[PDB]
Amino acid sequence: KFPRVKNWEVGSITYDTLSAQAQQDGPCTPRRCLGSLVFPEQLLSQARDFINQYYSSIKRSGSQAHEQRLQEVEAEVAATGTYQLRESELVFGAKQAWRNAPRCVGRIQWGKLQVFDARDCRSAQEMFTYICNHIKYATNRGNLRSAITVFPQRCPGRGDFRIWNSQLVRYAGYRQQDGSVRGDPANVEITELCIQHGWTPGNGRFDVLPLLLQAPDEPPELFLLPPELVLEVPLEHPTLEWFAALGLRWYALPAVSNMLLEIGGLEFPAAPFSGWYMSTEIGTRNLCDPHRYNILEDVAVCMDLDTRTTSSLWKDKAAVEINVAVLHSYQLAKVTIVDHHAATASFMKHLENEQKARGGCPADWAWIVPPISGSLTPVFHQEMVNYFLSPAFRYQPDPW
Amino acid sequence: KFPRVKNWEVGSITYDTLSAQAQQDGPCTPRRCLGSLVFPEQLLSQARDFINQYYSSIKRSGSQAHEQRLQEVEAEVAATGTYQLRESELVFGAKQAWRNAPRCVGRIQWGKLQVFDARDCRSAQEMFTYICNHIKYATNRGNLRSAITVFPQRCPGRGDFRIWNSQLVRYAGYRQQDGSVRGDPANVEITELCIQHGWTPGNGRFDVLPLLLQAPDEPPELFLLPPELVLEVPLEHPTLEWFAALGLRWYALPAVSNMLLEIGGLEFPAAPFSGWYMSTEIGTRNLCDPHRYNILEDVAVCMDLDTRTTSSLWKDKAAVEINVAVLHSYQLAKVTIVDHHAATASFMKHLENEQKARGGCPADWAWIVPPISGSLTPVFHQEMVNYFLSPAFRYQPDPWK
Ligand code: HEM
Ligand code: HEM
Ligand SMILES: O=c1[nH]c2cc(Cl)ccc2o1
Ligand SMILES: O=c1[nH]c2cc(Cl)ccc2o1
Ligand SMILES: [Zn+2]
Repeated sequence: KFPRVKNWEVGSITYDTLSAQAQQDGPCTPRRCLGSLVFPEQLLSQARDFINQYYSSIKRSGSQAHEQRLQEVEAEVAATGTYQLRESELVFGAKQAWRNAPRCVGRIQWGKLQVFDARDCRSAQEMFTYICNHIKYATNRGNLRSAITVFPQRCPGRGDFRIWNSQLVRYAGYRQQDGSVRGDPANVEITELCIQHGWTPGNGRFDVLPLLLQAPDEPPELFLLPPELVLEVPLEHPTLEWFAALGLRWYALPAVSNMLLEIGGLEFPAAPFSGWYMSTEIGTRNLCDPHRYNILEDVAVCMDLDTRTTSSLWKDKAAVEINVAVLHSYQLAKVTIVDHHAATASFMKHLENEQKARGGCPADWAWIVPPISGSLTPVFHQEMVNYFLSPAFRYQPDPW
Repeated sequence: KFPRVKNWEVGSITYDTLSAQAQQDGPCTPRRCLGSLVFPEQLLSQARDFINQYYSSIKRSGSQAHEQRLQEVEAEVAATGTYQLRESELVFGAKQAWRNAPRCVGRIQWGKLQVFDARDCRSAQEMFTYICNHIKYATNRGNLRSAITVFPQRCPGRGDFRIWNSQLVRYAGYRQQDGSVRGDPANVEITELCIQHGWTPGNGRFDVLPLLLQAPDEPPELFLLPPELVLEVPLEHPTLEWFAALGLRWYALPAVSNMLLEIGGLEFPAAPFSGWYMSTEIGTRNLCDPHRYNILEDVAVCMDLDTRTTSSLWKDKAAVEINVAVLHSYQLAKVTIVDHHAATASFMKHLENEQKARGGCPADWAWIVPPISGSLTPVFHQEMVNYFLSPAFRYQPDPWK
């Protein structure tokens, strides 16, 4: 009945009683595990549950106000086929959507999320204004603050609001003529689209891409992000003087803008959220991934390492220094940053907090474990249970 | 219908059609994934399936010989409740078991495995002779060779054969009087059990544990492995001259001996197998895990690193150097070893070969990806499907419980 979860490092044991209530169903079956894979009555049933979650959170479950709310939403659905949330409910939902994200190692700060109600957004122009205000509040001159901006929900009888970009700030990727790619190869598709929509492209490796904001039943409009608002950090190493001369850099604000927020059967196709970076995400993944910037060999060559064979561990050595550079650079530039050790350690605390709160915590082991030095972090030795709880952040198909 | 598996580095795509033939159920349900957790009529069915696999492997499927074999096993089971495997079947079975091990990144070598038939073993003393011969063959003076020794199967009318030790070679763990442990903390239980059974221990950090072998319905007997049979490697660093002075070492032969072998419904509780080490297992797991030798901090301090803050990545630096020392030490000592980069690269080839052969390959992502530099290896960016295929190696409860 209750999955036994053990920590092998310490030997501590707990039981996940929260998974037995997973609203949705995962891809795994008793026949095979696919955990490593990246990817009106029904509405009323999801709505009732959410409202119940809300009233339970303010210790008012079963009250008259609780019953009224349940009845009021059931009435809106019968009359309009859908319903609207109250400000306090959206705030509550958005927070839970983060708390329930299984692949996020930074959930310890879930409760201090700042939600911005942008359900009154009239068009692409206003949408752009909202995104700019979000970036300003979030960046905060380098002292990053977690936040999310919720745009008008999906509704029958019109299209939805959508931010074509995968993140508010992304570097362009130009298909160089010879097969190669200058800039970020992961952004090749979105870059070519920005160009198709009348954008004058650049020729650099770190060109900040414009935003392709789509309004309901309207073609995507192009908007350029004011340079003074997109904070960036020049990369340098504390002892490798030549590093700075590599011209590497990275933006300060990580902000996913292509995921769908779901709250009580309601879907918000546009709701950009952001926090702060964990060193590995930049130094190891974005900079060292073979299908990304792939700078590992270049740096190793500059470190004068024996790259003639794998046994020397030049890749491991190079990656470490690259990560050191990112941490050193971000701290020097007074920009919020967190190393994988501190991050994973805080997540272990989040697990303890959650076990006492709900009796479990949905977590995807594969994503919680950092890309480098896995077994060196406390989460590696921690067994985890993965399941889908609502509210939640979901992946959605590209608008094109 | 069939699970779509994708590689995010290259962009390639395949569909696991073999998972549909998974013989047994795992712990995951559509409600929640548990892949991160470490842990008569049916007999005939499993046996028939195995015989079909064997005859299909030698291109004799549906032949008189095949049909006769199936009849034999049915007759034997109906008469005794079990059956005798033919020599060639045991060989084929053991190989498949390795082939089907989801948590093994070294399966590219599944076909090259020496098999010792010890089904004639009648005592612990004899069980010891078999083991020593295995170690000698497998060790091969440094040029390690994959091998397995299959002891008498589980049957009605008597107890099972067991090897209480989790590996043929492991270091003792002595609980000091201050909460600390001298030696391998992971071996405190097995160490104490050997002592309780009459063995007077040493007091070092690297004491090879005596073998606790058990014959059917008999108490375990102590057996000391001859030092000349246990090949060890002294650890040193190519540049860090002070590393050698740490007096650290490790054995050459990794040999699991607490697992059960399952072939066509038959269970072999004692079937020790071995291969060779992948550097990270020793450098990262055995020496750096906080619950093992935990030398990470001492090494960092010796490296004169700044252990004050975590942002300096002192842990990461020390781990890399400890791994380099293991690779350097084994290469110098002429003892077979492979780094995580070469091992993972070879496993990517295994996936391809298996995609052509059986149309898929069960793999536990969490175990395949090395304990360090995960994203730097080719397997990290590869989707995998985990499931149970027989023949297979299975975990089993400790004989003293
Ligand atoms: C406090 C700073 C935060 C840190 C350090 C952090 C870190 C991470 C990391 C490391 C991942 C995995 C990314 C990858 O390897 O691809 C992730 C995923 C995720 N995080 Fe957080 N996060 C933070 C804040 C937030 C906030 C404010 C939200 C939402 C309100 C959030 C929502 C998510 C979601 C939905 C995912 C899945 C994204 C995906 O798989 O594409 N995170 N986060
Ligand atoms: C040829 C050299 C070999 C290498 C480098 C290799 C490497 C590995 C590694 C790294 C693990 C995971 C250990 C851990 O993380 O705790 C593993 C597990 C395993 N290997 Fe291989 N292996 C080899 C040979 C073999 C052979 C010869 C067999 C069987 C005939 C085998 C059967 C298995 C099984 C069943 C497991 C799972 C063990 C467990 O769950 O505790 N391996 N191997
Ligand atoms: O390292 C990080 N921090 C992050 C914050 C968000 Cl919202 C998403 C991904 C992240 O990866
Ligand atoms: O690194 C390794 N090599 C191994 C060989 C066997 Cl048989 C088991 C575990 C191993 O871990
Ligand atoms: Zn699963």
